[PDB]
Amino acid sequence: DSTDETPASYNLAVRRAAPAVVNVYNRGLNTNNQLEIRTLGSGVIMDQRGYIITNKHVINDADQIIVALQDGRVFEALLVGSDSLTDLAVLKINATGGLPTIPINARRVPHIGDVVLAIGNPYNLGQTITQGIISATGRIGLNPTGRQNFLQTDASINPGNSGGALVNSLGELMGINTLSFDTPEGIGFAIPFQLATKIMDKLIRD
Amino acid sequence: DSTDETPASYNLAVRRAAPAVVNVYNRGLNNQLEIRTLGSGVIMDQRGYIITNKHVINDADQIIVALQDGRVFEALLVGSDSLTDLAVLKINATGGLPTIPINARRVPHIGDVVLAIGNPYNLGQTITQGIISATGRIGLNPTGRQNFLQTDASINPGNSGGALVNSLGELMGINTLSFETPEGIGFAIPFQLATKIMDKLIRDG
Amino acid sequence: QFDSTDETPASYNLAVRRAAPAVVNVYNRGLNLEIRTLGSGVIMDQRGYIITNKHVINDADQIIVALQDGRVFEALLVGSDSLTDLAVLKINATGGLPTIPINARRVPHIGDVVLAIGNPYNLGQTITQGIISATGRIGNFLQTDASINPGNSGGALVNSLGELMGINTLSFDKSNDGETPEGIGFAIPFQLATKIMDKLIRDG
Repeated sequence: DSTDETPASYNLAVRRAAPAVVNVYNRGLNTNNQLEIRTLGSGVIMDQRGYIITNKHVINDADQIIVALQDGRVFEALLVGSDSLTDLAVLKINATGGLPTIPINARRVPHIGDVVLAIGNPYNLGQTITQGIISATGRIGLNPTGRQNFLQTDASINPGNSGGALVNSLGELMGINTLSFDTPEGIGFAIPFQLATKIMDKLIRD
Repeated sequence: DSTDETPASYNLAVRRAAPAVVNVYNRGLNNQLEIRTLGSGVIMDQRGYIITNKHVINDADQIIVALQDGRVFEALLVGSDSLTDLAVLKINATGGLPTIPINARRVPHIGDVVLAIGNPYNLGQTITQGIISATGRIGLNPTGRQNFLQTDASINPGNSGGALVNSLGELMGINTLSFETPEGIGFAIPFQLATKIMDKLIRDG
Repeated sequence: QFDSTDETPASYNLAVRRAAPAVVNVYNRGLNLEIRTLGSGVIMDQRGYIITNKHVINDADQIIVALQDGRVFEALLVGSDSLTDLAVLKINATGGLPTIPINARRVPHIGDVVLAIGNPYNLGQTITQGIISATGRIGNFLQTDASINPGNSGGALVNSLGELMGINTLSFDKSNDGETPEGIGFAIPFQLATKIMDKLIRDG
């Protein structure tokens, strides 16, 4: 009997990284004052100060930006500033009790073939974990993405996953999910965590 | 001279669980039998009781069950529950039956590797790999329920009533009809819930 | 938190480094000069023979093959098989080529982790991961839920050791109720593929 064996699992990665991936809500204003949900995506808490990376397209033209953590807290987020060049954006929240932060190993080098998990909020179903591998680590020549430094992955990505996290089996941030190529299957992209940290730092000081 | 490096494989879980997952066919009369809908099913014990999805065997004149070893039986409807979309069948076989491995003490964790086992598009038994994406929801959500297993192991029509197992072959849940163009978003009833439902059908009906 | 600095990430990078250098981008060019169709191919042996998709190279004026190391060659068509959708190309072997690892005594098992290697949508070589979903599919075929897209045809399906399991063909296309099938692709088993190649080489 298997009663004593151990099921293969990436649960250790989920427990390490998941608590820091938040649900981002873009609220508009209904014709018939009250606020409705225009768009929604994911986001990631980078440090204790309360900074959060997310997608620009998710927060554009937002009357109110709402951020929901997996522990049930809900904050209103301030727009720190977006990047027109890399499609990122940085939010800020004012929390009292301390925050969960995404693990970051600045010395880790993502390799093609590494198992990765996508973490986000597809179709507003609640936080979801999907599993894939890094399919590519940037491109040298000209290619359909127009950029040379995108991580590609086949971890399923859907509307709502944008601005969310892509971690490896250790729960270390590999990148930030963007958009999914659209009848394609298992083709998604992420901004490398190195580049994302630089863009954030810049948007924060500036 | 030739070394014994072995490739990563979830074949152990397949050899353990797969034999107990069956292709379920629903027959109709045109005055000659023919297939109307098909799906998957799971053999729960030696007596020959099988779990499948209710909608798969709705209004069926003859239910047929095909095992992976090539045996084919006629099955009898024992009961059905609309609330949980679960149905139970019964087959009478001479030899022994392959039963799905169950560990009532195992608890499904988010991130566990899982295999979906069923008969998609009637291609024969297919096995696809993914992980547990979620183990239910506390809040109100678009599925309308609070106890669905969500998995990103590919689920297609014909997978309903089939088995979601872990890397050990242990039943985690029963796959149900999955969810404009979503990718890697499927659902299953938790195995604990399913078993309880089945027992009620067998005796109560 | 915790220090994962010395922990090791689960990875199939060993398989990539072994098999990927031998999976090339195939381009069907036509006069108009331009690119008409494109797929993938696999370098089998040092003689410069490559397996690919019959539909990728059909009605081609100039077949081009592109290795990942930057080299680009002009391939000649050795012959194609009507029955199996496999085609064989031949390039200049001078200079040494990367070859796909082959273990002729390895038996694919249902549940084996496999990696597909090809050129989906001309994004550049892409690696996807799945498992052997089934064997001996007659419509012999390996089935796999390693994501396949247009461009993957004629590319490689290899296990975690990087050994060749089969050559990718097309996906499943039949929509039951106006829906899109997911994680269903097929591949000519590596045993059969080798025989087809040998026979096409021999018949040419």
